[PDB]
Amino acid sequence: VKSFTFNELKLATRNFRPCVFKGWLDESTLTPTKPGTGLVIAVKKLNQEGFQGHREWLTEINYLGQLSHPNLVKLIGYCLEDEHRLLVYEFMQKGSLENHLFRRGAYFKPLPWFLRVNVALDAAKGLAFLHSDPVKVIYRDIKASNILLDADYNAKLSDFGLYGYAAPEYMSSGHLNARSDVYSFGVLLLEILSGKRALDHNRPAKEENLVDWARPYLTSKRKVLLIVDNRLDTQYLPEEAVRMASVAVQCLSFEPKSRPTMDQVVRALQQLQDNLGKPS
Repeated sequence: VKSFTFNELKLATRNFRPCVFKGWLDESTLTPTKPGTGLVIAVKKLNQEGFQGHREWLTEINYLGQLSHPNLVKLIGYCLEDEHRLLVYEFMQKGSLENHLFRRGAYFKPLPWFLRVNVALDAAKGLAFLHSDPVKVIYRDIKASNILLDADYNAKLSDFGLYGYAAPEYMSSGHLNARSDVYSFGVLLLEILSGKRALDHNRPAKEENLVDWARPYLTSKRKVLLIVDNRLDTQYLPEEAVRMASVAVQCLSFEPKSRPTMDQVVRALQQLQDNLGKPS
């Protein structure tokens, strides 16, 4: 993980031009280049939270630098100067998953079925890596806003430190662990399958929550198919949507110990991805 001067990122990002700032670097030297050339970076401004000291922050940055994974946004560098604290990630060209699922359409086209399966699988692989034994990290913020897409539709978990998807044990007792992440992942799966936001106030009462709106439909295959995004018509085999809904429902089990691990959902979604398009 490289260290940058405030001036280096000052040059790279067109004078910190306006959600955080877009920059450019020469890929070999990691030095500022002219805009539109070389590696595109994203620089994030970080305020000091909890009075964290320089040494603690640098240590956290050090551990984050060890968490390289194809489904986590790559940390390129950082900056620590005159109280300045900046982070340098790879720029994700296609933004967050939100912009590719919801969005007042008519002239907008969301992700097709194959890329929805692939994106779900990618997020699952990142989260499973964070839950793995040599990592032991709880993401806490599994949300469609934090699934970023690159220029080839590769999905990665947004940057993370060391509402709408809340697990039951979190609402009740503030609990937060890997199983909580699993429940939130189930909510995300419902979002991907239906194309509807997890929490919508412009929805009838007792249905403003996506899990609650979907609960009576998650009772049979025929009713499961009723919540599939209608913009996905003819693209999927019914058993594929039923499979994704099944994984989501098992992730959404009320008792945390009934929810599968992220490795297991990775296996399931990987089978779904591997057999996509054919009856198999």
